[PDB]
Formats: sequence, structure tokens, C-alpha cells
Amino acid sequence: MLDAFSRVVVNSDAKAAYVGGSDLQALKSFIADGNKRLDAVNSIVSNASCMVSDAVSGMICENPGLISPGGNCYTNRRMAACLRDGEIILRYVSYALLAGDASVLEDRCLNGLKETYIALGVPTNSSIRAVSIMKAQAVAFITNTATERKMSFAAGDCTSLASEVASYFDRVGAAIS
Amino acid sequence: MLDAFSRVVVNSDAKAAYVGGSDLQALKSFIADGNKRLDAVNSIVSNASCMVSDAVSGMICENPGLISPGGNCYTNRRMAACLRDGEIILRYVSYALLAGDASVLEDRCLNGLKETYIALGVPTNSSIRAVSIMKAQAVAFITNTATERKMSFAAGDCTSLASEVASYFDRVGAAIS
Amino acid sequence: LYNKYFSADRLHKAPEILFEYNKTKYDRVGVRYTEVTSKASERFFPKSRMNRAPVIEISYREGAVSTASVSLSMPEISGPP
Ligand SMILES: *C(=C)C1=C(C)[C@@H](Cc2[nH]c(/C=C3N=C(/C=C4\NC(=O)[C@H](C)[C@H]4[C@@H](*)C)C(C)=C\3CCC(=O)O)c(CCC(=O)O)c2C)NC1=O
Ligand SMILES: *[C@@H](C)[C@H]1/C(=C/C2=NC(=C\c3[nH]c(C[C@H]4NC(=O)C(C=C)=C4C)c(C)c3CCC(=O)O)/C(CCC(=O)O)=C2C)NC(=O)[C@@H]1C
Ligand SMILES: *[C@@H](C)[C@H]1/C(=C/C2=NC(=C\c3[nH]c(C[C@H]4NC(=O)C(C=C)=C4C)c(C)c3CCC(=O)O)/C(CCC(=O)O)=C2C)NC(=O)[C@@H]1C
Ligand SMILES: *[C@@H](C)[C@H]1/C(=C/C2=NC(=C\c3[nH]c(C[C@H]4NC(=O)C(C=C)=C4C)c(C)c3CCC(=O)O)/C(CCC(=O)O)=C2C)NC(=O)[C@@H]1C
Ligand SMILES: *[C@H](C)[C@H]1/C(=C/C2=NC(=C\c3[nH]c(C[C@H]4NC(=O)C(C=C)=C4C)c(C)c3CCC(=O)O)/C(CCC(=O)O)=C2C)NC(=O)[C@@H]1C
Ligand SMILES: C=CC1=C(C)[C@@H](Cc2[nH]c(/C=C3N=C(/C=C4\NC(=O)[C@H](C)[C@H]4CC)C(C)=C\3CCC(=O)O)c(CCC(=O)O)c2C)NC1=O
Repeated sequence: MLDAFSRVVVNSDAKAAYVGGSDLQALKSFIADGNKRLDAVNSIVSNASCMVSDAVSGMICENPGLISPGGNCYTNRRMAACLRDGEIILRYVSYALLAGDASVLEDRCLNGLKETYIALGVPTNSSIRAVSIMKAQAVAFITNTATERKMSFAAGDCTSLASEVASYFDRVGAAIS
Repeated sequence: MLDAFSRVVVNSDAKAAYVGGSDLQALKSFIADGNKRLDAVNSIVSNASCMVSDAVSGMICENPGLISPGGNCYTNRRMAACLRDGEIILRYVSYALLAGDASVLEDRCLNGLKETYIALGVPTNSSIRAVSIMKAQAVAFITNTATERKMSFAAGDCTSLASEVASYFDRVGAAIS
Repeated sequence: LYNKYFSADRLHKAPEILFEYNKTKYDRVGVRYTEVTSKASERFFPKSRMNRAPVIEISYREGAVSTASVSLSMPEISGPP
């Protein structure tokens, strides 16, 4: 199971991996606190489109110049590209949470991102705000403390996993600062 | 059958030509170790975009003066152009490996390239480093000894084909030195 | 000036090599001539991998752990407005 997931990322082939009950028990035996880790991942990816749109909208209401003419969210093409990058970043942070390891986020998403954004004229300070809203969102879903949506879980404490997503979102800002 | 491949390049018409069945059996009969040759070509073209980008960036990180003001990779126009040249050279080398014949690469790509570089001010020393990185990449994929990705092949020895791509890359540096 | 060797009619054009291979009867090998197109960002984001991210899909229901499944893929993505 782990080798197939690794080969999907290594190949970049866009073909989905799929797993049985004995396979899932092998990956859960490799992972730390898989039961709580898989519910934490599920809490983010069940809300990911709502998360990205709300975060990008928040970056804009705090900095309206982004959507004025010459603004880096001006025209529908740029707005859609900005929502594409918000989703990319959120997806890679989710796989770092599933893996218990920053390496995939660092190596495939964050390496070269600062230089690419500087070359494109993408505002890094505004990018950091959008990411910071996604951090607050993810901590709320993992702890089931979101104000407008509740999710269903077995009772217990998930504070370590919340501290875990915080550290991965903080790596993004640290890379692009 | 290789004359049908050459016909396309002779015409330069951008219309595709395909071989299968008896025509592909004639190609594999005509060109030495075709079965292993086609897998060797497939190993390069499956990785060609990542190869060029890593090599081109590999010449810049070792020589950061290329991306300083007045450097020959400075501004996005020059950077897109360099990355483009990388794909153009790898293209003719992958086709020279398919043919088992360096003459396409020499006649259509390397012929006049030194004088072109000198007239443009393109640094030939740094160009040789980008080519030398692609040489190492191609040898690794053909022998399936790359540390970053494994592909699937029938067991055997491919040393001759690796030593074959070696010389073809070496011809690029020999032309532009 | 480079117009001696690279004329603007033929400038930046290079062969392409194509595989229709699956270990199947109708498998083929293809070649075409083509214009090479690329952009400045590619050093870190090659066109083979660019704009891909990990979709993760999980299926569960309370106490139904015998039915549970997780899936991973990385297609190209378009953020919704
Ligand atoms: C601009 C006027 C502006 C915004 C737009 C908005 C952006 C923003 N969002 C948060 C925090 C959260 N947003 C959440 C998103 C959602 N909640 C849901 O229940 C659904 C599924 C989803 C899509 C609508 C969540 C979960 C949070 C965190 C928990 C909560 O309920 O509050 C913030 C605050 C971040 C911070 O602390 O800085 C911001 C800024 N706000 C604006 O002002
Ligand atoms: C923090 C994330 C949450 C929280 C989570 C808890 N979940 C607990 C148990 C539990 N969860 C699942 C589903 C999960 N495991 C899988 O294998 C898959 C899919 C492949 C998923 C989505 C299961 C099966 C279980 C076992 C109990 C059950 O539901 O029948 C749990 C208890 C401890 C543990 O089992 O590790 C907790 C704390 N709870 C919270 O209150 C926050 C919000
Ligand atoms: C994209 C990731 C490809 C891929 C490419 C490979 N690169 C390989 C080797 C290699 N690349 C560089 C450039 C690199 N080194 C530097 O110091 C700098 C700047 C900081 C850069 C960007 C070099 C120098 C080398 C080593 C060449 C040498 O001198 O021998 C390589 C082969 C590695 C190996 O042998 O295991 C590959 C295949 N790899 C992939 O899997 C994807 C598709
Ligand atoms: C060195 C380059 C490689 C390696 C290559 C080998 N390939 C071998 C056999 C083989 N490969 C193919 C696929 C190829 N032929 C085609 O017709 C097409 C496309 C249409 C492709 C991509 C075939 C069909 C075969 C023949 C056997 C089969 O049916 O699978 C092979 C074994 C040769 C032998 O028969 O002794 C080798 C060595 N192997 C390596 O280990 C490196 C990495
Ligand atoms: C939104 C939060 C930002 C914003 C973002 C923009 N990004 C633009 C282009 C762009 N972004 C990337 C990085 C992306 N591609 C990847 O492959 C990965 C990771 C694997 C990531 C994170 C790339 C490569 C590109 C250029 C290529 C392309 O767009 O496909 C962009 C458009 C720039 C332009 O018009 O040229 C925007 C608007 N903009 C904002 O205002 C906030 C801060
Ligand atoms: C058929 C074969 C074939 C080739 C091999 C290329 C050769 C080639 N490259 C460039 C053009 C260029 N080539 C480079 C290349 C590089 N800059 C660097 O600093 C690096 C060392 C290197 C990449 C590794 C750059 C940056 C330009 C742009 C030059 C310019 O704009 O003046 C041009 C001229 C285009 C122009 O500037 O108008 C040509 C003909 N094209 C072809 O048609």
C-alpha cells in the first residue's frame, strides 16, 4: 500500500491508487495514530473547496487592491489561477499530514516557489495571509470547533494532530517569506 | 522503415506518422537491439520535461551570475528561451538514439550552433554543463539506476545503449567547445 | 543576427517521439516535427508535473471499519470560483 502511494507521487501519472481491508491495516500499522490521523485528513479534504474559496476571499477583503486593475487577482484568468494555487498548497499540506512528514510539501510544492512567485509578480505577503486563513480553518475542522459546520467523530482528544497541521502550514510562509 | 521517420524531418510539415505491426517489426529488425532501444528511448521521453528543467536549473544554481543583471538567463524571456534550447537539444538526441545514428543531431541541430552561440553571447561553457547533466540523467534512466525514479523493464544488460547516448551527448559539447 | 543557420521559417523546430505502448496488439511508435514551446517558471515546475497536487479520498461510516478505503491521485486542478 505505501509503495503504491509513493509511486503515484514519484510517477506524477494522475492514476488513482485503491486499497482493501488487509492493505489498509498494513498502512495503519506503519502510520502513527492512523485512526485519528485519517479522520483529521478527512476533515480537511471534505471541506477543501469551501476552505480555499473563503481564504482567497478573505485575502481580498483585507487587500481590495488585488482585484483593482493592475491587481494580481484582476481578470477571471488570474482569479482562477490564484484559487488553483490555494488548492495546490492545501492538497500538499494534507498529504504531509497523512505521511507525518514535511518532505513531500517541501520537495514538490515549496522548493522554487518563492523564486517563481517573484518572477511572476505574485505578492508573497498576500499569499501568506491566504495560507494563514487555511491554517485557522484546518485547526478548527480537526478539533471540530468550526462555527458553521460540525463533523462526526468518536469522542477523544486530537490536539497533537491540530499542532501537526499548524507546523505544516507555517512551513509554507517560511518558504515564501 | 527509418526513411519514413527521416521523411517527416525532411518535410518539417508537423504532420504525425505512426508505425505498428509489420512496419514496426521491420524497424525493430533493421535497428540494433530495437526491443531494448525502444525502452531506452521511452525511458528518456517519459522523463524529458523534468530532465531539461533540472539540467537548465542545474547550470544556474552552480553559476548564479547567469541570472544576475546582464546575465544570459536574466529576465523571463531569456529563461524561457534557455529552457527551450534544452528541450530542442534533448529532442534531437532522443531521435539519434531511436535511429542509432548521430547524423540527424549533427546536421539539423549542431551544424552552426557554435557560431550562433558566439554571435548571441550564449555561454558555451555553461551550455556544456547543462548537456552533461542530461547525459548523466539519460544514462541513469537507460540502466534504471536513477535514485529519484524506477521504471519497469525486462531483465538484461543495457550498457551499450547507455555508452551510445553518452557519445551522442558528447557530440554536442564537441561541436560548441 | 543568426539567420544563416536558424532561418525564421524553421527556427526552434525539433522532432517529437510518441509511444502507444501497453503490451497490446495495436501498440505503435510515432514521430512528428513540432515547434518547441516553454515558459520561464519551468526550472522548478516542469510541464510533466506542473499544477498537480495530491487528491486524497477517504470512505468511512461509524463502526463500519471493515468497509473503509483510502485513495490517492494527482491530476491537474482548477480552483472553483
Ligand atoms: C473578508 C470580508 C473575510 C472573509 C471572506 C473571511 C475569511 C476568513 N475565514 C476565517 C476562518 C474560518 N473560515 C472557515 C471556513 C468555513 N467554515 C465552514 O464551516 C465551511 C465548511 C467553510 C467554508 C465557508 C472556518 C472553518 C474558519 C475557522 C473556524 C470558524 O468557524 O471561524 C478567518 C479567520 C482567520 C483568522 O483567525 O485570522 C478569515 C479571516 N473573513 C473576513 O474577514
Ligand atoms: C480528531 C481527528 C477528532 C476525533 C477522532 C477520533 N476518531 C477515533 C476513532 C475512529 N475513527 C475511525 C475512522 C478513520 N479510521 C479509518 O481507518 C478511516 C478510513 C480509512 C477513518 C476515516 C475509526 C474506525 C475509529 C474507531 C472507532 C469507531 O469509530 O468505530 C477516536 C478514538 C481513538 C482512536 O481510535 O484512535 C477519536 C478521538 N475525535 C475528536 O473528538 C476530534 C474532533
Ligand atoms: C526531474 C527531477 C527528473 C530527474 C532528474 C535527475 N537529475 C539527476 C542528476 C543531477 N541533476 C543535477 C542538477 C542539480 N545539482 C546541483 O548541484 C544543482 C543546484 C543546486 C542542481 C539543480 C546534477 C548536478 C545531477 C548529477 C549529475 C552528475 O554529475 O552525475 C538524475 C540522476 C541522479 C542519479 O544518478 O541517481 C536524474 C534522473 N529524476 C527523475 O526521476 C525525474 C523524472
Ligand atoms: C535497457 C534499455 C533497459 C532494458 C530493456 C529491455 N527491454 C527488453 C525487452 C522488451 N522490451 C519491450 C518493449 C519495447 N518494444 C516495443 O515494441 C515497444 C513499443 C512499441 C517498446 C517500448 C519489448 C516488447 C521487449 C521484448 C520482450 C517482451 O515481450 O517483454 C529486455 C530483454 C531483452 C531480451 O529479450 O533478452 C531488456 C533488457 N532492461 C533493463 O534492465 C534496462 C533498464
Ligand atoms: C493566489 C493565492 C496568489 C496568486 C497566484 C498566482 N499564481 C499564478 C501562477 C503560477 N503559480 C504556480 C505555482 C503552482 N504550480 C505548481 O505546479 C505548484 C506546485 C506543484 C504550484 C504551487 C505556477 C507554476 C504558476 C505559473 C504557471 C501557470 O499559471 O500555470 C498566477 C498567474 C500569473 C500570471 O498571470 O502570469 C497567479 C495570479 N496571485 C495572487 O494575487 C495571490 C497572492
Ligand atoms: C534546431 C536547433 C536549434 C537550437 C539548438 C536553438 C539555438 C538557438 N537559441 C537561441 C536563443 C537563446 N539561446 C539561449 C540559451 C542559453 N542561455 C544561457 O545562458 C544558457 C547557457 C543557454 C541554455 C542552456 C538564450 C537565453 C537565448 C536567447 C537569446 C536572445 O534573446 O538574444 C536562438 C536564437 C533565437 C533568438 O534569440 O531570437 C537559436 C537559433 N534553436 C534552434 O532552432
